[PDB]
Formats: sequence, C-alpha cells, structure tokens
Amino acid sequence: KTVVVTTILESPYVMMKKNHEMLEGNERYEGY
Amino acid sequence: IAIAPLTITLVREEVIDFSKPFMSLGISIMIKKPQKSKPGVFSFLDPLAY
Amino acid sequence: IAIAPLTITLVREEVIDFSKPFMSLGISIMIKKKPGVFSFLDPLAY
Repeated sequence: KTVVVTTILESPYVMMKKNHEMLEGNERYEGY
Repeated sequence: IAIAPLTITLVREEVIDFSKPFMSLGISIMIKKPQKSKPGVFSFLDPLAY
Repeated sequence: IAIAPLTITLVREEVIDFSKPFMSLGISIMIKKKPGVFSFLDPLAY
C-alpha cells in the first residue's frame, strides 16, 4: 500500500526545489 | 503517518501518538554578531590598568 | 515500573516500553578550570 507521508513546509525541514518545474512525484521536495 | 517537526505537546499526545524525539531543542537567544566597537576617547590608557 | 537514569537504546526499546524522555544529555568534555612578583625579568634569561 501507499502511505500519504504528510509534511509541512518549514526551514530547514523541507526545501522547495529550485528546478521542480519538470520534476514529478517525490522529487519535488527535499529537506530534513 | 506525518513526518514533520511536530512539538510533542500534551494536547497532541492525548489525541495522536508520538515516538521518541529525533532531535533535542530548546529556547535560545538571538543577538547580533559583536561588531568592532568605536574606541573610547580615553582609550590610549587601555594597555595598563587604572 | 523502573524510574532510573536509563538510556533509551535500540536493544532496550524492543523489549521494554520507554516513556517520554524527561531530560536530554550527550557526551561532553571538561578540563581543570598568579604571576610571579619578579615576572618582569621573564623576557630575558637569568
């Protein structure tokens, strides 16, 4: 099964990738 | 599940389940990095004590 | 129930239920925390 790993946008916990326009899936977000 | 930096509070623990903390943290203080202070007028006597 | 300074470890966790940590610690270091009267002659040898 697929688990929805919900998270909040906070620094330095989750950055918004600067090249996320062509990214999809789990690759959009990177962080702690 | 929620992988987020959530503070383990009493009201949250009563309604959700919290595991062991993955980081230790507390309240701290912000100050500016000490700048070079302007020398005093009578700062030529500094090398030797009063 | 055991109320003692017990560290929450992986081997202990799988067999014993550990409550919320009441204190935080870690490995630290410590060290051991009067000029002579005629110390003005120090720059040159006797």
